[PDB]
Amino acid sequence: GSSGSSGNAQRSTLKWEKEEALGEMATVAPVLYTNINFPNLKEEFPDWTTRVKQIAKLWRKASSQERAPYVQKARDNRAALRINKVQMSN
Repeated sequence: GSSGSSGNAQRSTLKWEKEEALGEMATVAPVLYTNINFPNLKEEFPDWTTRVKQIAKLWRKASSQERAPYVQKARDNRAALRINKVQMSN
C-alpha cells in the first residue's frame, strides 16, 4: 500500500491527459481504447481540447461488449502500478 492522499475520486478530462501518455497503460476505459485502436490519434488531433473529444465520440461509438475488456483493463492497469515499479523508501 502506498501513502499520500486517497486517490482523487473524480473522473475528469484533467486526468485523461495523463493516462494519454501511458497509452496502453491508460488507467481509463476510453483513454485506453483510443490509445490502442488509434495509435496515431495524437497526430490526427494534436490539440488536446480537440483530441479528448475524439476519445469520447469514439468510445461511445463502441458497444458495451466491445468496452467489456477496455473497461476492466483500465481498472487492472491501476494495480500494475502499485505492484510493479518496486521501490524502497525510508
